Amino acid sequence: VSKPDLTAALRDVRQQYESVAAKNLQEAEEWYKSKFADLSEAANRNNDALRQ
Amino acid sequence: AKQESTEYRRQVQSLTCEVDALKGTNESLERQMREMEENFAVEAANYQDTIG
Repeated sequence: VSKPDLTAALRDVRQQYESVAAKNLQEAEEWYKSKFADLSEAANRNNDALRQ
Repeated sequence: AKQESTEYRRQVQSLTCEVDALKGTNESLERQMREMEENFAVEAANYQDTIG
């Protein structure tokens, strides 16, 4: 208690929260990319259904 | 002139069968221009998997 030291461990719990929050946004970004592949290859499939 | 009239009538009737069998094959070229648009639907499908 001559210097608080624990205030570092409480910032590392905060840096874990900010890291996990950033990776949860990248999980959503890859799910939006999955939906962009669905929509883009559906638009290619509609251009091929027009040839068919 | 009746043997001659029987000849040129048969040759003209055979040519009439040409001119209407050619048109039903001109209506077939209007399908080969769709087998073109289907080969372009395969270009658009390989371009859909490209873009995706």
